[PDB]
Parts: sequence; structure tokens; C-alpha cells
Amino acid sequence: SRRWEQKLVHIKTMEGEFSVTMWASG
Amino acid sequence: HSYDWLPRLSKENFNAAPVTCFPHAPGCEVWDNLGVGMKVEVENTSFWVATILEIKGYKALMSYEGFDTDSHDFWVNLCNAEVHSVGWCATRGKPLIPPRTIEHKYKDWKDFLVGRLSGARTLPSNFYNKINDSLQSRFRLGLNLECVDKDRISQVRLATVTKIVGKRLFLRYFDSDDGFWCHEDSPIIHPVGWATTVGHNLAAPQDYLERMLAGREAMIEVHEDDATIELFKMNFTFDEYYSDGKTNSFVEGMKLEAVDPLNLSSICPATVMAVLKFGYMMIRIDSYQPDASGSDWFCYHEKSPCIFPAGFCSVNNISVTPPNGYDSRTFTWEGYLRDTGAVAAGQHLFHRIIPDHGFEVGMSLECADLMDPRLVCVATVARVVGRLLKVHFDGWTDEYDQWLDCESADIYPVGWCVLVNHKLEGPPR
Repeated sequence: SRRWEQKLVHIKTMEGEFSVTMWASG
Repeated sequence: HSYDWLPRLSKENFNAAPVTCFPHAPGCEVWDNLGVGMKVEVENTSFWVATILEIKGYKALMSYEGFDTDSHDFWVNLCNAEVHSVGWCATRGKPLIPPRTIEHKYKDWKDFLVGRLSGARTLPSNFYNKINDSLQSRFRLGLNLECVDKDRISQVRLATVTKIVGKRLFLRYFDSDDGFWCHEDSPIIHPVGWATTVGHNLAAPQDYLERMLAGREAMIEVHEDDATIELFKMNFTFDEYYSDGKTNSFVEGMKLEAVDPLNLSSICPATVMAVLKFGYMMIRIDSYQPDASGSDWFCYHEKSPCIFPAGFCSVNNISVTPPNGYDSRTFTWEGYLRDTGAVAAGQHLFHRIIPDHGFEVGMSLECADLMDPRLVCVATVARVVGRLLKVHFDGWTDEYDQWLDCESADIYPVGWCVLVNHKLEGPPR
């Protein structure tokens, strides 16, 4: 069965870092 | 100059075949993990986040985050350009840098991107790793395989893989420098020792011939550059046949319809000439000019989608090419079985199953000319007869068309030629 899963991604910019939660099909 | 789809992508109402319609295409199995409107990190024309607005084959219409006017959008090739899933630049230690136009547009880029990405869809982390893996061919350079002689289709000649473009192989014959292009999944190529067990005519070196003859069951002499059965896609299994492989389905002299292997624009009445083993059989197109050498006989398997029961063209309204000595208007099967006194092949002998192939009339795709497999041309689905397709070349006559199966390895999604670096033949000037 193919379902959605929560994926914690990181994003880099000057001069800090943060994280957002997105969706990916698996 | 290879034809570019760009001026045709831009236009609205441009219907294009989705990648999922092509079982042999790369990234076909992971195309369901990709949907319209997913956020992706893309090369900044340094990477920036964008949205996939449209997906036409491999071509993807993309728009940056921060641009809300559909005037700065751009088309990309999904499997070629530097496109990744969100969060990839972070792992590669690369910062996401906004385009020059909108670099001053928003105040807090944190809450902007967070807002755009919170609960947004994206590609799986292992998406393009599965793409490149799907690009590889099962065959390598130097492999030897039996394949249909294009100068004598009644026999198979020993040939060698001397060039691989994506998954299309260039097979150079053994005794010659002449050869032909062929997709790895096509049924005209066969493993070493295929003609020997099947009972098909074989042309090969004297040593190879003795090698096939000397072999006894599962222990036959195999060399380091021999392409064996593990590399060949079949439409059946040997489980369906007995040990000896002696089939009792079709019989010699049975009549049926079949796609002309030499003229793909024609379905014609055909005759079962020689029944080989494991369901393989040598048939002859009836429209063929007379030949007593039997060199015009061609091998179709009994589970081929390119053979049909008689009357298939009449039922589904297809212009059937009449046999030699018969005219178009003055031809019926009843009148033809009267003349020859031959029984038509049973309806049960044919097992046709129509898959949800999702091909619709008007869908643009890239098709390879069977009679000149060096060329993959711009094409369009003209008809959809069950699982059988009628592919037309854009800018040419309706006689240059070709009846291909929905799961043919000769049809490719739009932008395939750009993906595998193949030259795409466009409409004439």
C-alpha cells in the first residue's frame, strides 16, 4: 500500500537554519 | 537539429501521454510518487524552491515561490535538470537563495518558506536515485544474442551489442558491419541458445552452431559475452508449457490476422506455417508476394498482442490489407475460407486482455520508426482499439502510420529523447 508520510526537511539561509514538516509518497 | 517540444508545450490544450502509460520508460514505477503541485528545490536561473504546475510526459511547467504571475514560469525536463526534493540543499550544505527579482519582496523569509512548505507535498528523498537506476540497461557492450535477420526474417542471426542509447541497443551482426537498433524489451531479440530449443532457423558461426548442437539440456557451453535468458523480457513463462515445450494450441494451416512485421501500417490475414516449441510459431503474411524459400515467414508467439483472430479488423473497423490476388472491396473471410478451404484459428486460441493503459486519442508521444529504428519521431495516438494503438507521425501521410501495442517498447513519453540524449525527428519542413 502506498501512503503519505511526514518528512522533516531542513532549510539553510544566511545565517541560520530551520526545519519544516512536509509530505512524501511512499 | 532535434525537434523541441517547447513551442508546443506552451500552447494550451496540448494533450500529452503521461509517463505511467509506458511500462518500459524510466521512472515509470516512481511516477505515482510524483503529483502536480509539489514543492521542489530547483536551479536558480544556488537553488530555490519552486512548484510543479503542469506535467506533460517528462516536461514539467515550474514556477518559483515568490512569483504569482504566470509570466515568469518556465518549462524543465524533470529527470535532467538540477531538481531535488525539499531539504536536499541543507544536507549538501547549500543555502536556498531567492531570485534577484523577489530578493526584497518579503521581510521574513523564514515564515514565508515555512508558510509555503507547512503541509506541502514534495518528492521522496530517494526519487532521483531511483531515476538513474531506471536509466540503466540490462544489456552491456559486447554481449552476443540471437536476433531476427532483417534481410531474412525467417531466421535469427548472431549479433553483438555495440552501442547502447538509454535502453535501445544497436546490434551488429556477426558476419557483417550491417545492423539494426532495438529496444532491450522487444521480442525480436533472444538469448544464446534460443533458436536451438525453440526450433527456429539460426544463422551463426560454425563454432556457435556446433556449440548449440553439442549442448545437452541445462549444461550447454556458455561464454563470457553471451546474453542469457535472464536478460530477456517475455510475455509468458515456461511454467505454462510442458517440459518438452510441445504446444497443442495452434495447428499448421490455421488462418488469422496479424500486424505485417515489414509494413507496420497494415494488419493482414496470416497463415500458421510452422508450429515451433513453447508457443512459438512461424507465420506468413498472406499479402506477401510468393516465395518458395520460406524466407518471408516470420515468428510470432501465440501470446503476442500483434496477432488477432479473423474478422478482428471488420469488427473494430480497421482497413484490412487483402491477401495476394484479392482487392479491397471484394474481400470477405467467408469467401476466402471458401477458396482455400482452410479453417480459421479458434477464438479461444487468442487471449487478449486490455490493460488500463490510459492511452487516449490525441495524446502526443515519441515513437520509433520500426523500418528505420535509428529514428524516434514526433507522434500522436490516432486510434485506440482495445489495447492496440494506431500511432501517427506528425506531418506525414496516414500510410506511414504503424499499429503498435500499448505496451510496445518502441513508444516513449514526451521528452524521452532529451532524457536519453537521442535525436528526435520532427515534422518535415
